Amino acid sequence: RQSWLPGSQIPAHLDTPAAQALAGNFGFDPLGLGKDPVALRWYQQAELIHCRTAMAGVAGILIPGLLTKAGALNVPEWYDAGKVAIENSFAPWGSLLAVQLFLCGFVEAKRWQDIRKPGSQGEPGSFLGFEASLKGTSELGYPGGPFDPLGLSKEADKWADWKLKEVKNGRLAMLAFLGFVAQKYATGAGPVDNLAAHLKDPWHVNYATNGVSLPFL
Amino acid sequence: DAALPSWMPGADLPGYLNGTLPGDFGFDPLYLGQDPVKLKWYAQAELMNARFAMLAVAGILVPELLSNIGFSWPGAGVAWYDAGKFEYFAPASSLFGVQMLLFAWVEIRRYQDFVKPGSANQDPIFTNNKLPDGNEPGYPGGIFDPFGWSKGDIKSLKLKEIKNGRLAMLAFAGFIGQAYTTGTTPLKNLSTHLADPWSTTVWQNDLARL
Amino acid sequence: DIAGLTPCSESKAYAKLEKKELKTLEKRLKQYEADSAPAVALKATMERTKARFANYAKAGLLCGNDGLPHLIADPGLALKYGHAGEVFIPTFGFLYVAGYIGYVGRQYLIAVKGEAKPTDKEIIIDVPLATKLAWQGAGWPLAAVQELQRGTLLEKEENITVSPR
Amino acid sequence: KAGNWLPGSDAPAWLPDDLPGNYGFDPLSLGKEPASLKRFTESEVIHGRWAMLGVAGSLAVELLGYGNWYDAPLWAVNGGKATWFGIEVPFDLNALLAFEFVAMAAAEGQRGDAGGVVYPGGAFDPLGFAKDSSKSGELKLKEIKNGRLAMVAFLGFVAQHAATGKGPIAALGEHLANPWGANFATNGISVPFF
Ligand code: CLA
Ligand code: CLA
Ligand code: CLA
Ligand code: CLA
Ligand SMILES: CC1=C[C@H](O)CC(C)(C)[C@H]1/C=C/C(C)=C/C=C/C(C)=C/C=C/C=C(C)/C=C/C=C(C)/C=C/C1=C(C)C[C@H](O)CC1(C)C
Ligand SMILES: CC1=C[C@H](O)CC(C)(C)[C@H]1/C=C/C(C)=C/C=C/C(C)=C/C=C/C=C(C)/C=C/C=C(C)/C=C/C1=C(C)C[C@H](O)CC1(C)C
Ligand SMILES: CC1=C(/C=C/C(C)=C/C=C/C(C)=C\C=C\C=C(C)\C=C\C=C(C)\C=C\C2=C(C)C[C@H](O)CC2(C)C)C(C)(C)CCC1
Repeated sequence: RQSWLPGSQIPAHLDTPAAQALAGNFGFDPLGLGKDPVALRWYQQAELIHCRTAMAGVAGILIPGLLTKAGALNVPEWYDAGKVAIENSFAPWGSLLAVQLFLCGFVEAKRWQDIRKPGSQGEPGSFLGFEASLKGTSELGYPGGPFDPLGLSKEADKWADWKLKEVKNGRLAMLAFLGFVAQKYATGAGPVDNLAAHLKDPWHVNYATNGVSLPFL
Repeated sequence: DAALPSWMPGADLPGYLNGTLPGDFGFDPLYLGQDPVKLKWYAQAELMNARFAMLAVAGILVPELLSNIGFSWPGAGVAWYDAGKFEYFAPASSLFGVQMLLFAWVEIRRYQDFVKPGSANQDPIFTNNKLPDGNEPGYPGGIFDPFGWSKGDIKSLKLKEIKNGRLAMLAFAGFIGQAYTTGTTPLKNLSTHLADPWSTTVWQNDLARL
Repeated sequence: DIAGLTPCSESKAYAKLEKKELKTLEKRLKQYEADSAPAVALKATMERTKARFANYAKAGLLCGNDGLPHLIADPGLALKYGHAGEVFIPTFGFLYVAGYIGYVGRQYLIAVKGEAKPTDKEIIIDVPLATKLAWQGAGWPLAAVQELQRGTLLEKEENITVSPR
Repeated sequence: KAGNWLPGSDAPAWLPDDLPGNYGFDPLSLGKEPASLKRFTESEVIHGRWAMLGVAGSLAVELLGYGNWYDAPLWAVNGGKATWFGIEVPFDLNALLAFEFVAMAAAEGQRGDAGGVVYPGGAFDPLGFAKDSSKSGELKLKEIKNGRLAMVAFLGFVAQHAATGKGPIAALGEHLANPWGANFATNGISVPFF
């Protein structure tokens, strides 16, 4: 049993067979927010969505940023790409955000109804015949059909491993984006610039010398 | 856990490496091959990486070896890392697209035979042409072995293949390292080291840049 | 700007008040030495006054005809003219700390209510349980929303005593 | 079955063997339910017929010297009159949308009221090329295959136009003149790094 703190008392709500089936269960819940099974299920869905969104965003920030350091690309910084993209664009940010909110609200409402009732999106005669593929699998937050075209989820032997690689990576991405914000408010440069500046001199270029993270020193 | 050759005489090797795969020496300190499916995938990955590295090392060393002698041809003084920005009959983008389509076809066929052995031995156009029934993933044979070299000691030849592949993989890694540090072609580095090996080592060369 | 007020960085009465405060402090300082404790204390007070006036003007506060800062409590005006730091953010900050305290106290009462003598625990505070609940109360809004959604936050009408009407 | 899309793979059990153009291609399991398979089958046949008409029209209009498929409705963007085979048409964009809407609504309503019929016959087959049901299965396979090829061709038309700017006939001549120098890899948007 892997634990987030060797020797600490793992909470009872995270030791049940239902909670142990979740990917990345390390018994980490000091505030006890997952004591309620319904709340735990809802938070599991929230964590999965956060993991996938953070992975996509951090990838979209790191890969183009790393390619910009070399001569492969010329993508601006993540904190300035919005203005540059909206300058030579066909629509203002408000109209684009409205269209985005409508398109995202439709799929988010369908996902919400599936969370409230699993497999309820497969109601016949409701989505032009595509409702048959809108039914998720036996595990909430892991649907098939149009999603997962390669069919890598059909093999159970690697399934338990695959989920472990999705949550963990996602958690790392969730921290990465957080760092991307903090560094932006502490150095004023991009993440690749901060990485290069730290690699040039780690004993003097870190958060202990930025003058913000340690105001008492 | 047997009399098979080991990478450390006397060490307690893991039990999942029983000598079935070629070149098994019980070398796995990180235990990356604990999962049988992961080990099955890593075997094919090692074979493919080894063969591509062998072709790469041969294609890096042969032009430089022929360039140092009287043999001459269009691309002679160009280094292996400088061959990309060379003037060819077609642009690099077109060649990249053509090779991506061709490699997509052969790689999907290889993957199909990997997930189902013997399911891709039949030629789609010519129904008469086919590979022999007895086959294993990563070892096609048939038209790929027209000389029938596999009819002899397949174990010894497989051991030779995996050993040469590992050596070529390390050689390609060394090519990248030498090109990034010395900034010169590998045979020139070999000649420089052979001129005076006592004063031309990795420690001396790297200390001169510190 | 809002309500006919002017920014404190441009108000003449604001600068006049700053000059008046510095003038009375300097007048009091004129009777002491130059390297004594009252002189250093008065100089520190003067520097604090200058820093306070500069910080209030830098914050973008609106000053009235009296030269004193005026707060904006309307969320629309505060979010539209950059005044959310006056009454909005401190509102949510107080709500978080107040709900924190209330949730921790409620959890302690519910925890000690199932013991042999709850009144004894009410007069003699169980420090380990109180400390554990105080640390676990950081997620009070999420826990409170979950308790409200499950129906365990409130008590039924049949279990609460009432007067004979 | 018509064949195997992936050699060595097993055909899905939800695809009937007598279905025209059944190559066993369904990795996403979209037609798993029988009710969805019927609608998708009719939709695929209708899409193939419309795509065949569209590709034939685009090829004919660009081969006859009357512009490409993209510049056809440009007359109603800057002021002009539509011309069919070099003959002027006095119908403006406003009268075209109304007549097309009424005609298409009536025809599609009549077609949909039959309960999703894919092969009506009778008035739609005056020559009687599919009178016997024995040869009907073979011709249906040709129809679905030509329709799939036309759908792929129309997608290629749109993609190549959005990538280069020229029409399908102009793109074919350029590729025939310089195959290595003119392809999808040299447009500048398909491959970003190169
Ligand atoms: C096929 C393996 C191989 C071989 C034969 C060589 C050979 C050589 N390297 Mg090299 N190298 C290698 C791998 C290899 N390297 C790898 C994997 C890296 C990391 C990326 C490097 C990084 C490197 C640098 C930075 C430098 C060299 C340099 C050199 C040259 C002389 C100094 C030296 O030996 O440094 C020491 C080499 C090593 C510490 C590599 C470790 C030993 C490898 C793994 C071989 C294992 C030995 C094995 C029993 C095989 C023996 C040889 C066999 C063919 C008979 C020399 C000709 C120097 C040079 O370029 O000269 C100007 C130089 O500065 N190498
Ligand atoms: C506690 C009681 C309270 C009171 C008395 C007010 C009073 C006021 N609010 Mg308000 N508001 C409140 C709570 C309150 N608010 C809360 C809890 C929120 C958070 C949801 C908001 C968020 C809010 C916004 C975003 C805005 C106001 C605005 C206003 C002013 C005019 C609009 C109005 O009267 O309709 C009642 C307010 C609402 C129903 C909220 C929606 C805003 C309505 C639709 C009007 C907005 C249209 C336009 C901006 C009107 C001004 C036109 C022109 C002068 C620019 C007005 C003095 C508007 C304003 O003057 O901006 C500076 C403004 O846009 N409020
Ligand atoms: C567990 C502590 C607790 C909690 C959760 C509440 C909660 C509540 N009280 Mg209450 N109250 C408390 C203690 C508490 N009170 C105490 C100790 C007193 C005696 C001074 C009162 C006297 C009181 C009155 C007279 C009224 C309320 C009212 C209310 C309700 C309106 C919100 C409010 O804050 O009013 C204001 C509450 C206060 C001003 C007193 C709060 C005292 C402190 C901040 C609570 C800390 C308690 C304890 C020391 C901390 C736990 C320690 C533990 C971990 C060991 C609300 C549900 C109102 C009501 O009837 O509902 C509509 C009302 O009229 N309370
Ligand atoms: C929208 C047109 C369309 C429709 C409705 C169908 C429907 C069907 N096809 Mg078919 N097919 C099509 C186009 C279409 N196809 C094209 C263009 C090709 C050539 C590549 C094929 C080739 C093909 C083969 C080889 C086979 C089928 C088969 C089938 C049947 C199996 C059920 C199924 O797979 O789910 C239903 C399918 C759908 C509901 C289509 C979903 C549409 C998705 C979203 C398209 C995604 C593509 C993407 C958007 C491309 C645009 C790029 C973007 C950036 C703009 C089914 C009735 C199998 C069969 O048994 O034949 C009877 C089979 O063997 N199809
Ligand atoms: C568990 C627990 C429980 C216990 O009891 C207690 C405690 C301790 C409290 C805990 C913990 C918690 C935590 C840590 C949390 C965190 C989270 C996060 C961070 C998220 C993020 C998350 C994040 C996310 C999603 C993100 C995303 C991102 C994105 C999209 C991006 C985008 C973009 C791009 C691309 C580029 C451009 O240019 C810009 C932009 C537009 C910007
Ligand atoms: C099967 C499946 C299932 C599994 O499971 C999965 C997946 C993979 C998803 C799948 C696949 C899918 C696909 C491929 C799809 C596609 C489709 C298409 C392409 C369509 C088109 C389609 C197309 C179409 C109709 C088209 C049409 C066209 C037209 C009309 C045209 C017209 C015209 C012309 C004449 C010319 C002029 O100048 C203009 C106009 C007037 C404009
Ligand atoms: C979770 C919690 C506690 C429970 C608290 C409960 C049960 C609260 C219930 C409240 C109920 C039933 C109704 C509340 C209605 C609230 C209303 C009508 C207030 C609306 C707000 C308005 C009109 C505007 C406010 C303002 C905004 C947002 C920003 C600025 O403040 C300025 C201003 C005034 C405009 C327990 C158990 C004591 C434990 C501990 C914390």
